[PDB]
Amino acid sequence: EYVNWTTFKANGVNLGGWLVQESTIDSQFWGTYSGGADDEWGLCEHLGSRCGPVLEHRYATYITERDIDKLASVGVGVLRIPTTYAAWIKLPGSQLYSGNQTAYLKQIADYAITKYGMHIIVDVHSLPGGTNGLTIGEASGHWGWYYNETAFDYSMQVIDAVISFVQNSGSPQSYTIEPMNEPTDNPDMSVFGTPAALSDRGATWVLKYIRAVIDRVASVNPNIPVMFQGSFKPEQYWSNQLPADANLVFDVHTYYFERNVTSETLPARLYADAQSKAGDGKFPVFTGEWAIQTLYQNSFALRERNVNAGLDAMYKYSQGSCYWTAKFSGNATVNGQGTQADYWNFEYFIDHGYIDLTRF
Ligand SMILES: *[C@@H]1O[C@H](CO)[C@@H](O)[C@H](O)[C@H]1NC(C)=O
Ligand SMILES: *[C@@H]1O[C@H](CO)[C@@H](O)[C@H](O)[C@H]1NC(C)=O
Ligand SMILES: *[C@@H]1O[C@H](CO)[C@@H](O)[C@H](O)[C@H]1NC(C)=O
Ligand SMILES: *[C@@H]1O[C@H](CO)[C@@H](O)[C@H](O)[C@H]1NC(C)=O
Ligand SMILES: *[C@@H]1O[C@H](CO)[C@@H](O)[C@H](O)[C@H]1NC(C)=O
Repeated sequence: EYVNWTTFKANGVNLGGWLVQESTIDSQFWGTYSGGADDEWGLCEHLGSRCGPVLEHRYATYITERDIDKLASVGVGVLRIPTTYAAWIKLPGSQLYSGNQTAYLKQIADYAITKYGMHIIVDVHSLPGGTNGLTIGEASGHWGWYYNETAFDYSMQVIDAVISFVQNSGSPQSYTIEPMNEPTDNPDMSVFGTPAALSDRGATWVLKYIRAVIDRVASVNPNIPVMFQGSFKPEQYWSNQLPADANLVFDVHTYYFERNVTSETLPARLYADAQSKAGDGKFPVFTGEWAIQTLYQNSFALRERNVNAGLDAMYKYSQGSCYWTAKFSGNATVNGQGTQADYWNFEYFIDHGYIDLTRF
């Protein structure tokens, strides 16, 4: 059956650091191969002709079917899989690597679908020209996507390629298409993650894009849902700019590592945030990214209580959540106990008995 996000709910993880590279998720990989760069773009340019071979090895090893087995053993029902635009098109001028990403995407997705019945969110994290000035949007310092007709044309070709992948998957009812991630045009980094990170001028271009995508997907298969990561606005900001019959679910992201909160007081914040992001009911809401690290006083002991309290909150007020991220080994210190790898690594929660998603 095709998924209807006004009734469907699921709990799962992101597969971060696998087909999109980021410095924080694997400290050992980034130290060895980045050459000092802070984005995937610069890591790849630094490696030159060796970029492909290195990344192809990572695609084959960082996430495998054994990792999927471990996720299923606790009842994970949804995988959010970030990809770069370079997995889908070969953009002239780009320093991101265009290789066999979709071959690994299919092997892993087919397995999670066939063996365990999981749903797959295919996330196009970056778009040609850059959507947010950050590595995840294309490259550090790139905001060239906005108002750029050439970049717009290439972006729709990206979506055409995702549509075909879903249509020829053998199970198109298993996929949700997410055509962008965290678009922002505000250069002040202290306002990232907040509504002011996207101007109204930039929002008109985002709306142009998301309506073009809604129409293009529906023209091929009106049953494939579209997931709109509407930057850091509330769903109510977008809901009256879109026809009610769009097959549309909103993806909101909720983090706490730069907010004045402690591990002790985190559950109150998790419940408040899920309540305020529940939306107006014209379209449903999914919490596609979250994590339990707080800015202050991080506590090993409270990890089990806090991750389970987040799962509770996002399932009660919304359609569920995907943790960031499945596997994480970055060793940056945090305030209080430990490093980020003690709080962003979903595998540790599974391995130490914190997770039983069948209780929902
Ligand atoms: C999803 O369910 C809602 C509520 O019944 C309905 O209005 C909507 O048309 C359904 N989606 C599709 C694609 O039929
Ligand atoms: C973090 O991990 C990297 C990779 O193993 C290592 O080179 C570095 O020394 C570590 N940093 C700290 C502060 O432990
Ligand atoms: C990518 O996949 C194709 C199709 O199997 C294969 O022929 C090619 O050698 C692969 N390239 C790399 C770099 O693995
Ligand atoms: C427009 O987008 C293209 C495609 O990525 C990019 O190469 C170019 O630099 C962009 N132009 C501007 C002015 O940002
Ligand atoms: C964070 O909050 C605590 C109490 O909630 C307050 O004492 C502290 O000053 C705040 N931090 C900053 C930087 O204002």
